[PDB]
Amino acid sequence: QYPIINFTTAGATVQSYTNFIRAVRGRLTTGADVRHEIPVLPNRVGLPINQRFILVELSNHAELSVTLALDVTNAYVVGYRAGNSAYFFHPDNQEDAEAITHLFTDVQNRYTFAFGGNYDRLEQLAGNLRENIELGNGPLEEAISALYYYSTGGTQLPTLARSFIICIQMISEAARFQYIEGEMRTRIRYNRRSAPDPSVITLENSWGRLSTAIQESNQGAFASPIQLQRRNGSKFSVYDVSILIPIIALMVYRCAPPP
Repeated sequence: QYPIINFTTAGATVQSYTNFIRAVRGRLTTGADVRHEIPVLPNRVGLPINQRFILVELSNHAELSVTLALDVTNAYVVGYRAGNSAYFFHPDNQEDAEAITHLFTDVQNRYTFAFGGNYDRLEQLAGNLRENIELGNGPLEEAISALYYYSTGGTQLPTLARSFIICIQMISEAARFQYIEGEMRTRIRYNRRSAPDPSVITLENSWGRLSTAIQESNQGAFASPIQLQRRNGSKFSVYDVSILIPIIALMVYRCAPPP
């Protein structure tokens, strides 16, 4: 009963990717929570299990499909299904462990990885940092194949980890940040793969802090500035929500909105 959004790398265009990310955002957020023009994801607290997840079905030119499961509270990729097998990252707590039992319930083989799904752990396993992992339609095409072939032993663990890193940034991070979506649109428009620059990396790393700063702000004004980086690595100071309206598409729930 969880909603499914389809995307294929096969003949992907700027428009088809834009449609996809728009659809993902639409299934992640209700209209219930919008602050300083920026939507907030559902609060985890009291969220019914039947509303907890969305499914992203990825297809490629190789005629292979995988289904990613995303947690609506944070857009986090919690696991995936390929054919007869499902794989889940090590859950943070008992609540999350119970929650994932509601996913891919008719799958023949269920596995939980002994490792968590955060970038730190995935980069360790991949043997490469995000700054050195190329993104684009080509990488995503290849990532879908790598995820598909894992269960049969065709995909090594570093390649699997790399492939998760690709999927997470091109789907979850693009959903969170219009800026990151824009960066992916550009890669697709010119069919040119490239690793994410410091502006992308620092946004990814700052999503929680940015969400909290916006939600705890005084009429939009931050108590403490947040430092980001430009494409060339130079520092950019954020003092206010206003500058982030074109940049951030969705926030994680951090506090209640003030009256």
